[PDB]
Amino acid sequence: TELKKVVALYDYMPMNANDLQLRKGEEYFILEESNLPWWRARDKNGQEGYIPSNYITEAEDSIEMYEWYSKHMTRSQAEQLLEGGFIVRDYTVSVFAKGVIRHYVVCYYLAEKHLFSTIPELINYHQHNSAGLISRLKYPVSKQNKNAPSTAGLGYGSWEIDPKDLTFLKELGTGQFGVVKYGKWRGQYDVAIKMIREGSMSEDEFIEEAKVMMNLSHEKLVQLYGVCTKQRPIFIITEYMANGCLLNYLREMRHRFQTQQLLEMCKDVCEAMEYLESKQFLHRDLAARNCLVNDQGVVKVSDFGLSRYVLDDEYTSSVGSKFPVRWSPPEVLMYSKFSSKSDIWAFGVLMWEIYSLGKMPYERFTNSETAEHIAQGLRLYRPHLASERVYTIMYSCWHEKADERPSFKILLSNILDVMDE
Amino acid sequence: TELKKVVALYDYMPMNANDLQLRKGEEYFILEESNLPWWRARDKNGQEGYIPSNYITEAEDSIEMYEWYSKHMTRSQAEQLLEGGFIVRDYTVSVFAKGVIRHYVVCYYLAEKHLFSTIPELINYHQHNSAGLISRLKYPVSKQNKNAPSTAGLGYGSWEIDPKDLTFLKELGTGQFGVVKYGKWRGQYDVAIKMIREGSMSEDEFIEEAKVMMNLSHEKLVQLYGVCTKQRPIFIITEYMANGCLLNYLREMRHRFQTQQLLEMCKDVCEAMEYLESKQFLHRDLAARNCLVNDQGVVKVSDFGLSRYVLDDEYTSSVGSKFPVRWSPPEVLMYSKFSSKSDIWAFGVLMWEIYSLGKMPYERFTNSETAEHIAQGLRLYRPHLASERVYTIMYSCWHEKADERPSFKILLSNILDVMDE
Ligand SMILES: [Au+]
Ligand SMILES: [Au+]
Ligand SMILES: [Au+]
Ligand SMILES: [Au+]
Repeated sequence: TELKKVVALYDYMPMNANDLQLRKGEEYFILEESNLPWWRARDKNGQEGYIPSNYITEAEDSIEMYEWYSKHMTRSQAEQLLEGGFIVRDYTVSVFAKGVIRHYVVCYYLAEKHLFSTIPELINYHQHNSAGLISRLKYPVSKQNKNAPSTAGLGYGSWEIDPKDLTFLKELGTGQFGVVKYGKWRGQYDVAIKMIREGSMSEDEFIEEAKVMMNLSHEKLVQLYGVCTKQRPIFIITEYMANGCLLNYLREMRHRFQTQQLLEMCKDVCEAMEYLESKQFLHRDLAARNCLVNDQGVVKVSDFGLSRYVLDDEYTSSVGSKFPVRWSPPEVLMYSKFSSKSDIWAFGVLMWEIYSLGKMPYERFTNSETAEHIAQGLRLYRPHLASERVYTIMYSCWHEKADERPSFKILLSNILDVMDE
Repeated sequence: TELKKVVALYDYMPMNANDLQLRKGEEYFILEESNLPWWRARDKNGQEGYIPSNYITEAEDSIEMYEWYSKHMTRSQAEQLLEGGFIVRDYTVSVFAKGVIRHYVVCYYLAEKHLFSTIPELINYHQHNSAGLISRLKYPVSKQNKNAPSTAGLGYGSWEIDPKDLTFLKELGTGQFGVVKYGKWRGQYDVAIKMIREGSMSEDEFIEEAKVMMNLSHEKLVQLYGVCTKQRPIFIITEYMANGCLLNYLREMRHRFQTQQLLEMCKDVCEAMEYLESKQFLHRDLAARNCLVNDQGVVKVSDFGLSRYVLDDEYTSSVGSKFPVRWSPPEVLMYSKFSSKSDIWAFGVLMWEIYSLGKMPYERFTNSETAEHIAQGLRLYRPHLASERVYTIMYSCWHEKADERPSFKILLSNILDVMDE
């Protein structure tokens, strides 16, 4: 069929009339191959004759041809011969530097790569050369709504909020302590203002401890901006969450999210609970009703610690008619022993709330019924939207022994893990 | 001591008179650090005030700052947002391509490298960018005396050599068969011309088998160019070796080489013996006296097979007074059984010759004495210039059992191995 092509490695002047002249670099076609050291070839012009089979290589870009390459010339010999002057040998690329020689083994690639000290250096490189990537880095992707974080206070050193700077724009809700209205502070920044009905809380004890809660800053943690004592009944001012509480969101705003966003809702809360855990600050009543959702769908936890200052015994007492029994572990129901682990238990139930899109935990049971059955070993079943792995996480929160339950550090790790899928 | 420097990740307008204005990208100096969410900072202008500690990063080029970076935005979310448009996330570089997204894990380096299909591609790349190498490839190293290989014949299809084309330039030596003169063929190419005294060889048998030896081409193999029958006594024409035989070179040309070049002398011969082995062609009398050295110090083997056609019984007979007893294994001395293994044995002795700079093997002993002692188990001691590893190689050639001796393939491998050091 087709003729085998070769390249002349060396010049060859014909020694007689049988010979064909070879010119280095030029290409020739074999008419007759053989174990013999002479082959019958054809010039690129059509001229024919015999050429030394050792003076030629095979068809595509072989190696003996180019400048550098030096077969089996030892490392020592290559060093004697050898800024940036190089050669390749049996592979290995040897280079002269300042005087010294650097050797790089070729396995086609060296072995190592560009060793950048920082990510920005890496990015700067591939913005100039694709060097192995699918395309040169050309355009960094945007974030239409960047949004700055929350400041621990509305300016430095201001717990007191002057209601002259508060414009009551819209009523939004009606929390357990009073009417939650929405407004701008100094007619610029959005702020949620929560009325506290008199008698609801022991103001003196609460407000003094709000000073601490002020200095609790975290991106997934509904920022407490301040309070006002002059205007009574009082008013705690907090970060504005445009989509209201998570429970109502899970139930009445289902068109606003996909089931693949649920795990992220858990992650958001978990990041927040890790923070409160690190500050050894117990939330005391973690539940979907106490998480809020902002304009961008981010879930943040609110009303953390707030139950310590509720005067209504029916909320505080573990035997009370409105106590969060359905979110409470056995140790809280039996001996009112709150701890990080009680928050973790609550989180498990909160995870369940999220994945059942806001269904009431143990909805068939009474609070005392739930208490008894939990204590026996009744655990919330897997919601349909929760995968085996996700359920394993929320279930771990419900271990009857407190110290055997994960930490929010651990849970956060586990959640980011399945998010990968 | 020195003030801690930071960069503003976001703008911050002062909300009151305690606050210091932050401008994204600009740098600020901390006067007071703290677990509190507000830090006391200093403008690059000297202005002071409090800034949100969450609005700033630490001193050197952190990460949240640049365009791309997106913290913990899952692979799926990054895909929805995302030719060559990119972002970096927790690391991983995600890139848009044509539409599809390619993900590269950053461990700072990706994981892989430029994957070239050929060495010439590799070299072409680093000639433009040093990309991790000590310097960009700039200048390929030279080879002053390149020199073309040997052609199996002086032109295609010419065993017969017309002595009218031969210019007898200089006498050189005086081989066992006759005077070796040096000359140019057609007053151009250098050629060695070896006179064959009449009666020395059985010409008819030899010359006919020289036709085969003609088509034995190898770079470390003294090329047999041709013969002439018309002029008698005859004349075999061969490749010209300017430095004569290796034995005399090892003894009288010691100023011309270093001991580090010895292993290369062995390698050269071994490459040649591998070739003759592959062509199942026995050398029959391998020894330093039968190797030649060219102008560039390269050692090549000559007179291969030639002993089959020597008429003098005292050379051929294993009991003869001039038989190569000192280079012969037991099986050759006892039963005249030549094979590849007999050549390997000879090579071992040749290695010894080289590393004792041409000393006579068993010089104290007579040929019959050597024969007896070899047969008992006397082996040549390690010469001082031979390392333990080199000696191990030449020693392997001397195993009393033939089939237990290495092949020239194996030996070649072993020699290139210690050459590395
Ligand atoms: Au107020
Ligand atoms: Au149930
Ligand atoms: Au002649
Ligand atoms: Au000895």
